[PDB]
Amino acid sequence: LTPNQVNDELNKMQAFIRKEAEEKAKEIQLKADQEYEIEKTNIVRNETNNID
Amino acid sequence: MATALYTANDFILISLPQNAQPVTAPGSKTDSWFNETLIGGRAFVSDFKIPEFKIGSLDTLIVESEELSKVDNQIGASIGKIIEILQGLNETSTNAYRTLPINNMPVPEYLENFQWQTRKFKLDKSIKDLITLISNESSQLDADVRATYANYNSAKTNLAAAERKKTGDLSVRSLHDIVKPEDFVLNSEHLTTVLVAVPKSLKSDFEKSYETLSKNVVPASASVIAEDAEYVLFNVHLFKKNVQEFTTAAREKKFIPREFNYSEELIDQLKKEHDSAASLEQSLRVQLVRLAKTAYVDVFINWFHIKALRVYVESVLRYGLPPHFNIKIIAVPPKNLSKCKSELIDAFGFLGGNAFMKDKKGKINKQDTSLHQYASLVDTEYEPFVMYIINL
Amino acid sequence: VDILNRILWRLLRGNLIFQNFPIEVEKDCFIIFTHGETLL
Repeated sequence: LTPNQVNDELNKMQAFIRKEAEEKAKEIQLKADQEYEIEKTNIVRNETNNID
Repeated sequence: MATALYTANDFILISLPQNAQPVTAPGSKTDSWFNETLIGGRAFVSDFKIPEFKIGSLDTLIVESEELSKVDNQIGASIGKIIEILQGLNETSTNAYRTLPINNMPVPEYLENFQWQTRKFKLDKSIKDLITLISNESSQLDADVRATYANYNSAKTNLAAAERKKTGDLSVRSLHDIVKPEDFVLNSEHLTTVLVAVPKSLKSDFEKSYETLSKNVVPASASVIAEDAEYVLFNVHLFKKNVQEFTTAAREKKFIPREFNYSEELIDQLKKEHDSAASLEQSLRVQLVRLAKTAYVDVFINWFHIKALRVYVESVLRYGLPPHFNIKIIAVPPKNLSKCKSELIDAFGFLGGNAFMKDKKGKINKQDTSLHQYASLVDTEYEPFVMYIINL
Repeated sequence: VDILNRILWRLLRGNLIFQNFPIEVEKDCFIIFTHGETLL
């Protein structure tokens, strides 16, 4: 190929890979907060009714 | 080049990175080049700047392009059928509905003011739901327009059968609009009336024979109540028992009896059938012409929603970053498409490939090969930069 | 080799660096560089 083509195709390539990692990583951590909050409430809620 | 041309303008939708510069005019501006240089300045440029959307991951991205191609082609086809249903109805004859308003704004004027429509399609929603919503709307609308045009064609067929029954050709026809209390007697049961469908030659032959066909045939009843080109339609009154002898005797002479009595319910129901059939075709046709026109606009807004989406996502796949692109809709005057397409390829082609590039022109549609179809779901011939060709 | 090159070029719109090197029935090697995911 041409030098210009190959560097343009390398700069595109890693941009997708970093981007795929950011986008997946956001979903994991966005769900990890919903999970934190829920599970903390559940553990209390079960037990506060027992103390009652 | 064309695919359903009337007098509609043809459009090329292009998108580029914001670092791109033409090589055909070095150091020139992209926006200026499109209006000024491009096919001798007879190029009319309109805005068509598509917003950012929620782009998936890398694996999901392949699957997003595959579906945009398919859905695009469906909507494009389906609209082609709607135009046809109109063309046949004579609601599109010289020109109509390819330049006609699209919510009170003509088709070329509408594309320039088209930038994304926030009618129900949101940018706080996912890409996936945008493809599913738009495509569902497009399919569903086509199916209702198709169901009414089928029903209308059936309805014409019933009416046509009915008019001929009410007068035309005798072979199934019994008259019901030319009744009279004395040319058609049945009030007790002694007398009845038999009608005889007689060829024209045979008209004299009937006037002579009518009395002899059976015994107890009423005098001077034989008169032509109705007449058509092939046949003359007679009434004769006679006694009910004798109707069997009469009919058989009629068929030897080489007449054809048509049996109709003057029962009240008979006369009324045949008459009704003519009327009910005209009223069904009538109501339907008015709703059906209205329904297609209303469908036409909706599937138009929806076709462009996919293309805008399609082009955007593709741009992301081919150039990479920036996610901010310089996007235009260029109105080409009819038959300058091939010359326009080539000029764009020379300038901008280097960006998407310095070896993956060849000269090309126009748009040819085929099922001979899959090459030259410019799509990301089937193998085609790779374009050197993102360019999609719209034929109206 | 050519029909696999054309099918992968029509599947991945661009987005590949396809080579071939003849192995020395006759056969051939290939390198693709599928730049990304979800089509692997």
